[PDB]
Amino acid sequence: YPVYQYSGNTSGLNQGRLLFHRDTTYPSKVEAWIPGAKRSLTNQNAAI
Amino acid sequence: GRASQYVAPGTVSSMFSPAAYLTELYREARNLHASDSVYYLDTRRPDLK
Repeated sequence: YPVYQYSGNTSGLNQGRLLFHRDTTYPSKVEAWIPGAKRSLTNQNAAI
Repeated sequence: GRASQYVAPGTVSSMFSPAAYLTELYREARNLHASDSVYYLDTRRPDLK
């Protein structure tokens, strides 16, 4: 269940963050592929 | 990861299994007699430990 937060707008961030909720309770590297940008954001061993 | 690992009843790995019961009985029963006694649990049954 993703949300993208932009840097600034009263909270400085390095560029911004892709926030997400996950219900998987197993550790895993979460990957968000953006096919039209050919970019992918990740988080290794993302939190429960 | 223990809290992510739940098991069915009937497995030896369950905290409520007879194995858990056995573990607790051993854990406590073994201290009922001195280690140098003929009545010591690990002397009586070395195969238990």
